[PDB]
Amino acid sequence: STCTKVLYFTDRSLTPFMVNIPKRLGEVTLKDFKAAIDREGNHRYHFKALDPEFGTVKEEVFHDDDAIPGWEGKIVAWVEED
Amino acid sequence: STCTKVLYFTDRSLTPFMVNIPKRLGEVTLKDFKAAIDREGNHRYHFKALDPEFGTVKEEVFHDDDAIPGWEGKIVAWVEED
Amino acid sequence: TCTKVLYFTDRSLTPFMVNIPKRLGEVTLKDFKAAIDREGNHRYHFKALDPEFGTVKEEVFHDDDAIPGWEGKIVAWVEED
Amino acid sequence: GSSTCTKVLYFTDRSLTPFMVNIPKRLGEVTLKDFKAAIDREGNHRYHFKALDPEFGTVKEEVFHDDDAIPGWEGKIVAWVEED
Amino acid sequence: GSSTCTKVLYFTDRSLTPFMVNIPKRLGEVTLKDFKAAIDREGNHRYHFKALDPEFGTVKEEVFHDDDAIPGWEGKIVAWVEE
Amino acid sequence: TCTKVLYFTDRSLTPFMVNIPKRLGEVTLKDFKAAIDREGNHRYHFKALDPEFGTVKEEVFHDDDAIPGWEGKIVAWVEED
Amino acid sequence: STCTKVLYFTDRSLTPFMVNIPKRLGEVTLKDFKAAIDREGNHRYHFKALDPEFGTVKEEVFHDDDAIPGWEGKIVAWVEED
Repeated sequence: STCTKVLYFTDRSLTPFMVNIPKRLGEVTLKDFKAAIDREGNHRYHFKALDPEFGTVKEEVFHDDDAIPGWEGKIVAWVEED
Repeated sequence: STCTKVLYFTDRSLTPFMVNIPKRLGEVTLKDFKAAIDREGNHRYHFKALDPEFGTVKEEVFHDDDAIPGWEGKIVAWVEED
Repeated sequence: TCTKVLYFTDRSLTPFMVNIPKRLGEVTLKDFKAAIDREGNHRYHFKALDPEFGTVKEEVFHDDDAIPGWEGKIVAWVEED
Repeated sequence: GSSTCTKVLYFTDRSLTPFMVNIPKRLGEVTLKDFKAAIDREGNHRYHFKALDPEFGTVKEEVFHDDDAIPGWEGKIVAWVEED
Repeated sequence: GSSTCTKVLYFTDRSLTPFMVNIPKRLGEVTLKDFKAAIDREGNHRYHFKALDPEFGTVKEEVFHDDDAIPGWEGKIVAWVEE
Repeated sequence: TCTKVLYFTDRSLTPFMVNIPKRLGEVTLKDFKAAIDREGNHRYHFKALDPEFGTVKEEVFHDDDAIPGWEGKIVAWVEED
Repeated sequence: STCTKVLYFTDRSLTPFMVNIPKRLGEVTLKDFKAAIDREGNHRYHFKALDPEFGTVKEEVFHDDDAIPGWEGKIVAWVEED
């Protein structure tokens, strides 16, 4: 529980990918994520998140310094080429 | 041109493959495609297609007599074990 | 008893197969690295069956991390970088 | 590089070691026939080349016609030769 | 033609042209020891063989145990002998 | 209707050449052995053009086996096992 | 140093040959090599080389002027009749 399980989808494959990031769920920022998958160019990023009021939601994050929202102690993401 | 540029992904590499088929975009069928890269093993086939309504879509093709949908004069495909 | 390993490289197009003495649960990345004997700064991916998510290509980095199996065998991709 | 010739690195199912040759023509000039002629292939084969596709990025492109020009990757030609 | 012997083709770093020998045993019968004994290895090498895998297809399988049966490809044995 | 034989030996850096009255397809290992008339234990290799893999140094040991030719001739290497 | 150890294989013997060339590793050219083993001589020449890009590789050289790549202080070569 010192690390975070990351599952992400790419339009480059129909089978998802899974990596583990050193930092803990609350600690992980977009930059950490970007660095984690060694993305080729620049893209759009979405994350399965549990919004308190409106419920489950696919949240997009931009600034590398923003923390990634988790879903059940893990991070679920979609990577769109953009 | 008297040829269509084909880019396809396989589970056997994260780097895509590229071949050129003598037929033109509208002319190319699934059989042409199969013959082009896949005479032996049976797979599921998906193609990046521009749907005039809902935007980009990954269309699966079925009929051997059916035509392969193009995306920007090219064919982009995913080949899966199934 | 031992583990059947099938891996792909940017150097063959045709996969490689080796057998590691340790059993599926026992095999760590270091065991794998040592097994393939290539001098490299590589990335490693493995076909894995995650309880919650199902089929997935998992990347591993610690040498002391145990390699996930798929059907009592290990299926891997070795990238350059 | 560069300009008189082209560095060619190819893999064969016949060797676990890659091979390296240098072709007189420059990167843009080299055709498949030039390549074929270069490595004394004894039989029909399939040929793949590491190429940088503007849009879709890195890719292993197969070439068929002896006249078509071989795509380069960082000034070198990187190829795979299959017994097919 | 003949089927109680096995055609063996192997590559070495010692020649850019492959070698060919015939082993008295049949494809299923041939073990690594049989192979070693055959091409008269001088000591220690790594051995790879072109093999047809069930789900995985054509694959270069490495074998270690003398008593292991060498996998065939198209009724012959195709091998690489590394240092 | 005979066969030109060129062979190399570890006791001469100059190859040897003999002619065997049999024709290419007819010549066996025994014919070859007899031809060189050297009583001893040896390994024999022959330049051959295999229909499948092409140019190759094939080893033979069944005396009753036909020697593979290379362009209407026989090219051989003689060692000591 | 003062001279380079050369080991070469021929279709003339299943046994390799060894000669020593006066020049040093970096200095030795193909012409030097040809001259060294009484290049009849116009054949194909290959050399075990340590390429920093792709590691161990059998490099072919064919102009008399080009300098022979070494492998661990020595030269390892294959001479084919071509």
